[PDB]
Amino acid sequence: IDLYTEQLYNIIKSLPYDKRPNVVYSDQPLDPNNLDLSEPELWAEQVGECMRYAHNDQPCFYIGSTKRELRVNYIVPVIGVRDEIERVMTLEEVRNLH
Amino acid sequence: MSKLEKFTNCYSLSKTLRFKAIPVGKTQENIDNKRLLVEDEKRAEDYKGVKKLLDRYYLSFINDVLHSIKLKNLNNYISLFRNKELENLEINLRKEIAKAFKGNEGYKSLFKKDIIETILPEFLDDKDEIALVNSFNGFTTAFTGFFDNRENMFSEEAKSTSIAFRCINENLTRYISNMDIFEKVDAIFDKHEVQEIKEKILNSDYDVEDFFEGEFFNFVLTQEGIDVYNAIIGGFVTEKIKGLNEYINLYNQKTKQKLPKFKPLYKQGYTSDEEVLEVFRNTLNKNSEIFSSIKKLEKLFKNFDEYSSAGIFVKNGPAISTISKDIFGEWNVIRDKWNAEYDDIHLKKKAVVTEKYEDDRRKSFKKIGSFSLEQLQEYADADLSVVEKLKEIIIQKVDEIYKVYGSSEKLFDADFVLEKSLKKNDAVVAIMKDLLDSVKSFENYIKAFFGEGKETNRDESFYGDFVLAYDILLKVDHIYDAIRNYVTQKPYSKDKFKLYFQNPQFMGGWYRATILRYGSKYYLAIMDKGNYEKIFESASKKEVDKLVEEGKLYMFQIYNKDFSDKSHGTPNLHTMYFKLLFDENNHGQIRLSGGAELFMRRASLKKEELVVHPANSPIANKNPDNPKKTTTLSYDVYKDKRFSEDQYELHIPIAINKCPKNIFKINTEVRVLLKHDDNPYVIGIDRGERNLLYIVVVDGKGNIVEQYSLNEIINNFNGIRIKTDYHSLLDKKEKERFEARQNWTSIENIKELKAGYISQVVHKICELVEKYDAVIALEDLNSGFKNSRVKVEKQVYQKFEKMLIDKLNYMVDKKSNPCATGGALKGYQITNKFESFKSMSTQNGFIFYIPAWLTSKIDPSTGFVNLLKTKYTSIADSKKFISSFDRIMYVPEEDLFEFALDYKNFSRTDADYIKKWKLYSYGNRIRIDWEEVCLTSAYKELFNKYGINYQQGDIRALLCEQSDKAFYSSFMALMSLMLQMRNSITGRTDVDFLISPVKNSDGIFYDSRNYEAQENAILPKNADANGAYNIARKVLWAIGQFKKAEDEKLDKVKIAISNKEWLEYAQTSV
RNA sequence: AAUUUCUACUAAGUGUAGAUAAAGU
Ligand SMILES: [Mg+2]
Ligand SMILES: [Mg+2]
Repeated sequence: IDLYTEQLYNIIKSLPYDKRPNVVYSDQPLDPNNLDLSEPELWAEQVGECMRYAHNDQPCFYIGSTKRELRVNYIVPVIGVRDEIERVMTLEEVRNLH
Repeated sequence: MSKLEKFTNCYSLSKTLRFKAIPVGKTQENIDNKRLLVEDEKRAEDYKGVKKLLDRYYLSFINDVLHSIKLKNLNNYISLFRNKELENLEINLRKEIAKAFKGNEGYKSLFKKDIIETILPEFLDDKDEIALVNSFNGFTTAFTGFFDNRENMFSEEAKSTSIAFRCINENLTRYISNMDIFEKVDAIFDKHEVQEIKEKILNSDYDVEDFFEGEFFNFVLTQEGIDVYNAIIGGFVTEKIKGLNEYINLYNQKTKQKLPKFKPLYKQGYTSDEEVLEVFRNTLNKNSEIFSSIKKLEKLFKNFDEYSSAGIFVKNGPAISTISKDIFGEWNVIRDKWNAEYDDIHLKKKAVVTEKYEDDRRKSFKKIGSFSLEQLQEYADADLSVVEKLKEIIIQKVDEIYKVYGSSEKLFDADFVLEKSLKKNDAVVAIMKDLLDSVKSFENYIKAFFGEGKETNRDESFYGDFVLAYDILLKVDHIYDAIRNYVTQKPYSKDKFKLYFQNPQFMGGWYRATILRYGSKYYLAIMDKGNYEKIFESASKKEVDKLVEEGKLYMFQIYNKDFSDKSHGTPNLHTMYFKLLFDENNHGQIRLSGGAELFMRRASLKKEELVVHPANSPIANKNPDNPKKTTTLSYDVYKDKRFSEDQYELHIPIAINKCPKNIFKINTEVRVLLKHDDNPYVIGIDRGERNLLYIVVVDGKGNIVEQYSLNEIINNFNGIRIKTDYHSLLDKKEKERFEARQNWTSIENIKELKAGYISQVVHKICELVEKYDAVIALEDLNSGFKNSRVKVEKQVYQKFEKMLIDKLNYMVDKKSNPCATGGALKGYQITNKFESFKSMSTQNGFIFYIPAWLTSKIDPSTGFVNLLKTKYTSIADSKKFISSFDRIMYVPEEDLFEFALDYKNFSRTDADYIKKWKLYSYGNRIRIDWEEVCLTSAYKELFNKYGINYQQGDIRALLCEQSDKAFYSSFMALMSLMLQMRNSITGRTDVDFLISPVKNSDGIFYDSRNYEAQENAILPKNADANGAYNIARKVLWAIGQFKKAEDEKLDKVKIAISNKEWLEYAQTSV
C-alpha cells in the first residue's frame, strides 16, 4: 500500500547513501506482510535517491545510481545481494542502520 | 626568462560557445502568432525525405554512369591474379571507375544548389515530393554536410565505404574466384539439364557461361547486373527456379564429394519497446536467417575434418593468441614456436639476442598474413590434433548458444506481453543481452577462419559454405548496436532543429541579427520581415522595447547560470570568453568569427514525470568526504528541469588568435628551451593499479619534487576546500555493475564518470604545468600493455591524452587577470593540434610520449630489473639455471642468502648495463589466493626439508645434485618470487609495496614501506609512484640527449629511449 | 539534486568545481 512506502521514504530519506538498504523493487504495490520470494522478478539492489513526484507528491526511489534512471515507485527492504534473497527487513531494522 | 612565456599567440583556433536564449518581453507570443516554429520543425522533418530523394537520384546517376563504363585493365587483372605488379594495376582500375564518375556531364550539379533547384524537381515528377524538393528552395546550405559525405562514395580512396572499393576490392575478387569455381565445377550440367532452363528463365538472350568469362565483369557493375548474376548463382523466381549452388548440393547429395559452391557478389534508431522487441523476435527467432546461419555453421564446423587442413586458414592477430590459449595451453605458444623456428634460421650459434633482433623478429611475425591449419598442426605435439580441438571448442560455443536460446523461449512466443518499459525492465533486457552476447561471441570467434583472403590455395569447398553463412551471420553487429543504443538511452532527449525565421541568409554575419547589451545582460536582437549598447552606437531602451511590443524585433537574452544574479563563484570558461568578446582589453585575441545559429529543443520530459526534492526538507549529501551531512533548501530542486521545457539554444563561434604573430614550430622551440635550460622540471603521469592516475614531478636531476595520487580531486572555492574520491565512486559503480541484472547502462555510466574524471585531471595537470614550467611525460599508448588491473583502461586514457592535447592548445587560468600572460586573452599554446590516436607519439610541444617498458618493476635506487626467466619447466633447465649463478651462499652475519649472478651467463639479458648483480633474500614477498612469505625462512625451510647444508658456502654444486622432481619446482618458485619486486595483496587491501633484492652502494635494500610513511620523500613511495618516476626519468634522459646535440641537430635527436640506453641510464644515474 | 552541455556535486542557498567545437555523416 501507500502508507508503508511513505514511512519507508521518510526513513530512508535521512540515511547517508552508503547505509541505504537492499530492496526489492517494482511498480505495482509490494506487500511485505505477504511478499513471498522465489518469484523470478525479484532482484535485491540498493536504494539510491528518494524524491517526490512533482505532480501528486508520490514518493519514488532510484535503484542504484540516480544516473542509472531506474526510478521505481514501490520498494521493500530485504537482506539480499542478488536473486538469492534471504529475508525481508522491517521498518525498524532499517532505522537501526544509522 | 621562463619557458612558457614564449608560447603565447602562436596559431589560430576555433570554438563554438553554446548558450541559451530566453525570449524577452512578448517575443514568444509574437513567434507563436506567426508560427515561426512549425515551418522549421516541418523542414527538419522533411530533411529526411529530401535526403532519401537525393539518395534515389544519386542511385539513378550511379546506375547510369556504371553502364557507360568498360575497363581496359580488367583482363590483365584476371590474368595476373589467378604480389606487387598487381596493386598498381588495381589502383589504376579504381582510378578508372572514379574518372568515369567525375567525368560525366552532370556531376557538377550533384553537390550544389542545382540538384535541389533544377534537377531533382524534374527527375521526380510527382506533385507530392516535388513539394518537398521545392520547400528547401534557398535552403541549400542545410545540405552542406550531406553532400560532403555523399561524394566520398564517388571517390577512389579505397576506404571500406566507396563505390570503387566495393566494385574492385570486394566484387572482382569474388568474380575471379567464381571463374575458378566454374572452370572446376562443370560437366555436372547439361543443356538437356537445368542449364537451358536457367538461361531461358533468367537471361533469355545470351549464354550462362558468359558470366564466368573474364572481360564480362563489366556487366555486374550495375545493381541489376549483380542481381541477375546472383540470380543465376542462387536461384530467382520469375515457378521456383533452382540456382547453381543447389544444383551442386543436389550433386553432392547424390554422391558424396565436397565440391565447391559459388560465392555471390556484394550490393553497392528504434523508437518504441514494441518495435525493439519485434525486431528481436524477427531477426533472432528459431527460424530466422541468423539462427539458420548458426545451424549451417555448426554442421560445417562439425564436418571440419573432411576439408583439407592445408586449405583452412586462421588470420594473424588477436585470433592467434586466442587460438593458442584455447588449444596450446595459454597465450603465447604459437608465437614462441614460430620464434623458435625463426631463431633456427636467422640466429647464429651465439647468444647475441639483441633488441634490434627481437624487434625485427616481431615485425616479421606481425607482418605474416595468416597461418594455415597444417602449419598450426606442425607446431602441435604428439596425439594432439588441432582440428579436433578447434571442432570441439566451436561445437561448445554453438551448444552454449543453444542453451541461451533455451533460457529464452518466452520472448519469442506470441503470448509474450511487456509488463514494464524496456529501459526499466531488466529481466527481458537480460535475456536479450545474453542472447546477443552469445551469438556475437560466436561471430567474433569464427571471424578468424577468414584468413586474410589474399592467398592461393584456399580450400574453396569449405570457404564457400563458410562465407555463405557468415555474411548472413554478421548482421548481429548492427542488431546489437541498435538494441543497446536503445536501452542505454537517457529518458530525455537533445533533439533540436535550427530556426531560420523566413530568411536563408540569417545570422550568417554581424543577416538581421545583432548582439546588444544593457547593464550586465547581453541580448540577441533579430529583426523580422534607459539606453542599450549595440555591438558601439547606442539606442534607446524605450523604442527598442517598443519594437519588441510591435513585432518588428525578436529580442532574446543570452543566458547561462553565470549570467544569473545569484551566481557568486567563478564563471565558466566560455562565459569568460563571451564577456571578453566585448571588452576593451580584448583587441583581436577572441573575436566573433562566422555566424551564430539559433536552435530549438522541445520539452522531452512530460510534466507528469517531473520529480522533485520537496522544499524545506533535509536532503542527504552524497559526498562521504563532506563535513555537512544534509542540506535544507527553502525552495524546490527539480531533477532535469532543463529538459522539461522548450529551450532556444544559441551557438556562437569564436576564433581565438585570428592574427597570430609569434608563428614558429613548437617542437623545435621546446627542444631549444630544454637544451638551454639548466634545471627543467618534468611531470611524469602514470596509470596505477591502486591509483587512477599518479603524478610525480621531478626536477632536472632526478630528484622527486612532488609525488601524489590523483585518486581524489580537490576543489577550492571561497577559501574552503573539499575533496572528492573518484576511486571510491568508481568502486561503487563497479560494485553496482556486479549487482545489476544487465550491465549495458552500468558500463555507460562508468564510461561517462571516467570522462568527467579526466576532465578534472586535465585542470590538475594544467595547473601543475603553469607552476613549474614543467614538461609532461606520458605513456606511449601505441606500444605497451597494462595488465588488466590498471583502472583507467586504454580507451579512456587515449581520451585523456586527447583532452590534454586539446586543452594545452590554449591553456587558460580562469582566476588570473585576463590580459595577463596565462589569462583568457593571452593563453599559452604549448601543444600542436590533435591529429590522430596514432600520431600521439614521441612529442607534442610540451608533451613527450614515452614507452612504458621497465618502469614499474625496476628498483629506483639501483636500477636493478629482473631480466631472468625463473619459471619451472624441467629438471635440466633448472639444473642449468642453478649452475649458471656465479655463487650461491648463505651469509651468516646478515642471516641472508646471497645469489651472486651475472647477466652475461643468462640468455636474453643484453639490455642490462651493470651485468654483475648480487641479490639477497632480504624481506618478505606476497605470492599469489595471496600468501605472505618471509624469504630467508622459506629458503631455510626448503633446504632442511630436502636435506641440504648451507653454512658451507657456494652450495650450487651441493644443490644441483637433488634427484627430486618437486625440489626444483619449489626452488624455482621461491626464486621467482624473490625477484618479484611489486608485491600487492589481491583483495584490494592497499598494501602495494615494492622491495628490491639488491643493495645500493650504501648497503641498504630499497623498500617503499620506508618511504610511504613520509612527506617530502626522495624516492617513490609505492609502485605507482615508481611508474611515474621512471616515465619522468625517461624524458630526463631525452633532455640530456638534447643537451648533447647542437642547436640545429636538435630536430633530429631521436628520443624513443631503447631498453639498452634506458637500463644504462637507470643504473648509472645513481 | 538545479547546468549551454558533461561529470562530481549542494559547495552556505534559484547555486558550487573542472571541462566544453558546434554543425553534418
Ligand atoms: Mg562556477
Ligand atoms: Mg549529474
